Amino acid sequence: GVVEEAHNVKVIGSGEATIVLGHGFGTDQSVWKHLVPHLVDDYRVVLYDNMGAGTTNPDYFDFDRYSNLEGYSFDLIAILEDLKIESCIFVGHCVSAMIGVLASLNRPDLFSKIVMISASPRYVNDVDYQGGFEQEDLNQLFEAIRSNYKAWCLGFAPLAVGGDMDSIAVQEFSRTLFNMRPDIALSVGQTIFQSDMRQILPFVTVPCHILQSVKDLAVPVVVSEYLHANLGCESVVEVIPSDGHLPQLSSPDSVIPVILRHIRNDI
Repeated sequence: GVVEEAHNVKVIGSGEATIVLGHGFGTDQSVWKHLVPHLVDDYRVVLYDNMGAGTTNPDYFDFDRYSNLEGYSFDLIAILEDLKIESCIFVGHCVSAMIGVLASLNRPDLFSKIVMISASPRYVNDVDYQGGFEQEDLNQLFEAIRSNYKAWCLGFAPLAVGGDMDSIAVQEFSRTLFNMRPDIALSVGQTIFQSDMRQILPFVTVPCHILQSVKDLAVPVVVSEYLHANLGCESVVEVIPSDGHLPQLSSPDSVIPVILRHIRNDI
């Protein structure tokens, strides 16, 4: 149907046992390329793209619908309902971790477990919370996006990915970033970076696994500990000895075994 086409939905592999993978800002379902091979023999795997990703039709990007994360959560629930999925393990990268959380508040019955990669409920610092950014840092980022999008993409991609600046992963992310329509990239970047999910964390009821790189430009390690302390569900943290905000793409040898362990084993 239109929902499946519009979000480039793929369903692979075998099982009532179902894993659904949601990607982060600036990438698409291809971020999961090193994980999916190790899931398909044991799970039905669902991949999809967030509306506003470069692989999606910009005519479908509704600036009102996506002015908060709830719009994306409604898309996720829609996909699950369209595919007749009654329960899934949801793996959410970056903003998808919070999209999944929000979807789970509305429909906890649809999720057995959330596995978060590179998640944060809040990026902006305040006097009692370290998110990684001052508002002035974000203001400059948004102005660079507006002023020259390609320049911004080429500078941002090595910082977000980490590691060597000439890596295949840096090149890949630079390409997916620049694939976004500039106005959509700006709008979405503002929505994510200005989001605040902290206050709803006590209401979460689905168990969460909180994974991140020890070095992540957008996610100080204390954020993992904040999620663990404030989520209302059972949770566990594992900080990985990896660099980068898309570590399942750029450092798979160290990262994929950790993700698999948290998918395959319950708290």
